[PDB]
Amino acid sequence: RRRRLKKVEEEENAATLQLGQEFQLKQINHQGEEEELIALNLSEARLVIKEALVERRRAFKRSETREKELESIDVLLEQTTGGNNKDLKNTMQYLTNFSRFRDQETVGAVIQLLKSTGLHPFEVAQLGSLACDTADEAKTLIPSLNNKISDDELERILKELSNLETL
Amino acid sequence: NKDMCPICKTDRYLSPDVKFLVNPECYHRICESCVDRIFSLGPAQCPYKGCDKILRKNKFKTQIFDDVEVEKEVDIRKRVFNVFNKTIDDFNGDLVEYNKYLEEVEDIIYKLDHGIDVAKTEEKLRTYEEL
Amino acid sequence: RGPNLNIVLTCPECKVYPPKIVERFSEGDVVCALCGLVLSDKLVDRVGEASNPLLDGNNLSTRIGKGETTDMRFTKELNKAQGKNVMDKKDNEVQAAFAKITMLCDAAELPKIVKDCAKEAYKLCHDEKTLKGKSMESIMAASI
Amino acid sequence: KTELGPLIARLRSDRLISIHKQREYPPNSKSVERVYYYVKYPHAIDAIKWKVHQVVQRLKDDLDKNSEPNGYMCPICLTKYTQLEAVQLLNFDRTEFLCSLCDEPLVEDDSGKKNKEKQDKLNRLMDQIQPIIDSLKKIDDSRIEENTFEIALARLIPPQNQSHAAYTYNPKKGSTMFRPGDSAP
Amino acid sequence: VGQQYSSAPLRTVKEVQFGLFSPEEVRAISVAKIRFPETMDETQTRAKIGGLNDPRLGSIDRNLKCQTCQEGMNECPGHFGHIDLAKPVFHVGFIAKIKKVCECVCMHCGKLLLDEHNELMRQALAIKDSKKRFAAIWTLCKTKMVCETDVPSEDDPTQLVSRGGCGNTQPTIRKDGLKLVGSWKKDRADEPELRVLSTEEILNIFKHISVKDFTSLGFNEVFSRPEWMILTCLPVPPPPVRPSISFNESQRGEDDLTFKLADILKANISLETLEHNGAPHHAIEEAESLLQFHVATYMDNDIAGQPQALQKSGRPVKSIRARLKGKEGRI
Amino acid sequence: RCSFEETVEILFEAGASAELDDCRGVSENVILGQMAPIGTGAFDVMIDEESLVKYM
Amino acid sequence: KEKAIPKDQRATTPYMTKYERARILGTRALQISMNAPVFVDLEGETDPLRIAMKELAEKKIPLVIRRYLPDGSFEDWSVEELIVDL
Amino acid sequence: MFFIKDLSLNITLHPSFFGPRMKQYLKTKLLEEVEGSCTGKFGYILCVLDYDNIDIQRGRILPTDGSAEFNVKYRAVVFKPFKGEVVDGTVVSCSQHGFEVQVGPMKVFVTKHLMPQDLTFNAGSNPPSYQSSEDVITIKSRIRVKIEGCISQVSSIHAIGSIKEDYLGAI
Amino acid sequence: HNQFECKGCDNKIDIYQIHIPYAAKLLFQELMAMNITPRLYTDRSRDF
Ligand SMILES: [Zn+2]
Ligand SMILES: [Zn+2]
Ligand SMILES: [Zn+2]
Ligand SMILES: [Zn+2]
Ligand SMILES: [Zn+2]
Ligand SMILES: [Zn+2]
Repeated sequence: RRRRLKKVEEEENAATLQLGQEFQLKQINHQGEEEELIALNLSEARLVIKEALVERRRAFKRSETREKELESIDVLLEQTTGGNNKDLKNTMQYLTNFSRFRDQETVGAVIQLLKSTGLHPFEVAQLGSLACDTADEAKTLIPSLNNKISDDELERILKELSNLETL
Repeated sequence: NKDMCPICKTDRYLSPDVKFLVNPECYHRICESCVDRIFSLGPAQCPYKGCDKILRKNKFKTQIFDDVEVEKEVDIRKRVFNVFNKTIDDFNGDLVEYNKYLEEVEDIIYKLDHGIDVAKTEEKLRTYEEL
Repeated sequence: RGPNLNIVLTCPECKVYPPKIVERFSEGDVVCALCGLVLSDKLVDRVGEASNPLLDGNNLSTRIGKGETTDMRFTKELNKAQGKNVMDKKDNEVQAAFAKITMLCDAAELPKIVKDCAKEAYKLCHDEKTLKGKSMESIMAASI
Repeated sequence: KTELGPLIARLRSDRLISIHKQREYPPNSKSVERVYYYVKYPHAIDAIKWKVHQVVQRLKDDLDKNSEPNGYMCPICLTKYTQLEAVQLLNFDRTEFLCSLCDEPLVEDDSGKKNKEKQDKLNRLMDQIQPIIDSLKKIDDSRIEENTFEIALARLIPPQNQSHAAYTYNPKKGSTMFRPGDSAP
Repeated sequence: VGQQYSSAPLRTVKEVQFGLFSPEEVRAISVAKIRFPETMDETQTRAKIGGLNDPRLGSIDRNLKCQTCQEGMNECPGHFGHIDLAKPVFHVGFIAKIKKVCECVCMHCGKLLLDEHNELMRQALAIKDSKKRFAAIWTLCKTKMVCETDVPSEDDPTQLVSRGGCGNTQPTIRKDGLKLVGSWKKDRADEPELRVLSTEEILNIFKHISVKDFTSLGFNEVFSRPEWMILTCLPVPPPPVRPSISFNESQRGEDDLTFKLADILKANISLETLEHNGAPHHAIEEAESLLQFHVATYMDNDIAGQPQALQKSGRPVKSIRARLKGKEGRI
Repeated sequence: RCSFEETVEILFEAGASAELDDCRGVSENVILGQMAPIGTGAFDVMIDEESLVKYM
Repeated sequence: KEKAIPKDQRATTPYMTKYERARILGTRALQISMNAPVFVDLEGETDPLRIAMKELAEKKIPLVIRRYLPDGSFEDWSVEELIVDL
Repeated sequence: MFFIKDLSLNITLHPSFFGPRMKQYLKTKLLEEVEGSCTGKFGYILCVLDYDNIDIQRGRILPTDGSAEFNVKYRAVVFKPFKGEVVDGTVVSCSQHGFEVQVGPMKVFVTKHLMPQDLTFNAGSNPPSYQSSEDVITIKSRIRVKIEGCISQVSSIHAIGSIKEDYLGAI
Repeated sequence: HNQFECKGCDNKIDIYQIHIPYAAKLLFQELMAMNITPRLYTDRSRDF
């Protein structure tokens, strides 16, 4: 490491896919191994968070419709989380009310679908998080997609995503 | 209206990097700086005297031809050909029918270009894209 | 017509307003007299110069003089350059008037308070439209 | 002299006029360092071009800035707060923006209606400054040679019959001394 | 009571990197610009805005808050101001270094007088440690009185290899007071020409020196450049550095640093007004010399051969160097 | 070095040369008000969880 | 972690130094005074320093000394395994 | 956006927890000091992944404090906003200055200047709401907001979004 | 308000707090006035 002073840094902006310095595409994990930036859509984040919560509950104990899921999530959260969990409660409620894929089968299908285009993790997460009906809507809501994927492929991918929607 | 943006009057001499873009909605010349400043937040009315047609930043493109009339005609031709697209084999080699079809397509393009029957022509395009 | 920038010491526990405050200078503390809670600690009690903001107002200036080693050329040139200042010229008239007042009072064997009051009166009454055509001798004598 | 002072000083700062000091030895009087004023066309043209570009750029940047949202101001401490900086100071009731130093409601900033005024100013300025642009185009088309005291003396029209100043350039022999900005290509 | 809790991580100082402020860094760091040589307004009730004791620079009173951080006297560390000098001035503590660098580099193009084409200069440049490398380079270069546009090639002395130069004869630089005076030696046909090397000229020459050129001399491209040894923006220390003492609290006393800063501001304003209109070169030179002397005494009031700044009481003015040195100093 | 003599000259030279000080010295740690690496400070005291678990 | 010398090749003295003993006793006394769990039976004691001395005598101080070397490397020595003979 | 990030923290343990079960106290402190917290560098730290395998490094006793500083490496799910990114949320508060949409653990404030001209503020209706010919925006409404600006503090994040662009606003 | 800012560097999440003598702070400020930049860093840049 050499000397360091004021340097010009590219302002963070999703349009240019410049996520900053701590959210680069190429990350290093705690074991020193190289990895790609893990970006999760709303449904994937919901499932991962709930998996971690159930694992935590199992550890401590050892040693459907939107309303029912919301009630179960709230009670499990309060039981298996400590104080100052207002943000986590709001996050769980928002994820449950804004998710489009409920089960691991649907989420895995979405992943195996959207990993074909080879877009940025942020872009694929945006496509899996925002419900778009037309390629123009997707283009306007995700400016970075411009000049990266053709309207034909985008239309087919969006159609399949809408096809495999829950309920 | 020779080498400067009519809105901001940015001369190429003082801005050698200035690049002018065009919008198919009204085909009015405008510089990238004006486009960014006026349409970054969202759609807005065209910044021209006598033009009140809204346009989006994403629709801007680079002018190919130096003649605005020919650019308009060619763009409308592209839009038409994206719908009326047939080959000689489509009529089993019937040159008379193919020629009549080409004449009809040219007449439609002319009508769109000169605004003869905009409503009827657009409805016909919409129907034929379905069929 | 400006930011408050005021600090008021009050005891959070007592809540009494105004509070009874004791300044323990020896212990360097400010303590609530009722409950004993300390409100502020590490209170503070030649490197500078003193001035009277009644006869000179706000005017900070420094002289130039010889040192343990110095060349007369630099002192002379620097004093010459310092003399040719436009902003300081205006107050130099008041300073010269003060000097003449001091000389007159000292030759009159008057107490220090007399000459201080004379200088204050001269400063207060100077730079006004009414006293523009009168001799400086008359002005100084009236002030004295 | 006092009136001439500001004019010469401003023109020298803008580099529309160059200065040249030299020692002159009259045959029957004490020598005196006389000051001559002339125009160095390349430097003057460069200064004019840069200033015109800077003025136009300043107006364009002002237009771009004005196109941005207004902001907020504090009447008491007279502090400006951007929209982003003000969004983090709102009260718990989510009703009004409160200042940090004063804890007082903020007031919306001005410049909302000047959007057209700045564009009008730019439109006026370009039309008024049109001649300079054309002259600069012709100058760029041509090539100009830098002027010097001696070169300018070749076109001299004597001001007075018996002017005390000796309008001659007699450089010292074998003088290797070089002064800043005293040489030309 | 103690100081208020902070959310920033608590760490221990492990390294100290010294350097010189750039004018851009001074302007960026500064929270306010000081343009009035006064301390209080006409009412003597609150500090004048833009004056020496601007409230934005901090507070030295137990009753007032800082207009910048809104913290008390026991928590505000002090915030720096700045004064934009009318003309660049030398740093009193770097005059000798500036003179050595001037003798080492050309005064018309900023290129080292001796390149890697000389064996002695190669040996000098081969020294690892910056201080002794600079000493050797200065010893070799100070005797070169010409830029040597063309130099013999290292393969053989038959042909000459061209190097970037100007062919201008270098001057002999001498230190007269707080000024640098250069003497150019004439040709056969006779006394040498003499003139004062303006601070602006030296600043331009130093700014024309290349990164490698001054890295060889020992200056750091990132933390210390030769151009930064000349002051264009003077930082103004906050009131905590120069507190206003009180004897009976009915009479107000100001620090010697405050007095000197007021003198600097007055001299700068005088020079600006002069050079703005008229002000023949003689008057401009006198004003520039006054400003340089005031800055030099503000940073160090004990300069050999120069007059000392004296207050009305007649005692020498206490400078920052005086505060730092001695058995009773900061260290 | 400035703590002994020629304080201001040494500091100016350090600033000009962009010197880096590693704060390995007692004088540096004294100026910065941190525990110098001398005597009781020449080592770091860390907690032993392996022994904590076995101390009951 | 190339700066951590493995336990099999430690070359420092196996005897606790006076400075190490002083710092260990002071740190343990501070922890005890701040209501830390004591792992040694007390036959009646109120001085944290005396309690720490008892803990050191019985080798019940859960602290490890990280001895530093001039090159930046270090060796970890447990108080239990460090001989107290001074 | 939601990301899985590998983070490191410095936890301080009081001497009162230097018992045979200090690791459990460290894990509890992590769950009480990280979960639900906001950092400018990594966003809102929502959940800690792999709660059974947090990497706890050797602790260092502070010189004078007497506490133990442990370097704890863990993997957590963090929500980091970015300007130019489109999100969906629910309006929680409305006022003349604009409405505040709740997106996960964050709140995006929509200024009036960043709203379409047709939308206007109306305090007559209870609760106060914005009414336009095509749609009405009020509390509990679903709004698609494009983040226009973000200001990140060491322990705070605030964002401003817009709904003027096409295909934004009420969902 | 739990806010930090270093104007000039345009950063708000890279601040550290250190405990030093007020005399040391005064010395550093005096050097800053004298145009010397004592920069305190909490991490090492060169190996022993
Ligand atoms: Zn334009
Ligand atoms: Zn138009
Ligand atoms: Zn009380
Ligand atoms: Zn305010
Ligand atoms: Zn402050
Ligand atoms: Zn040269």
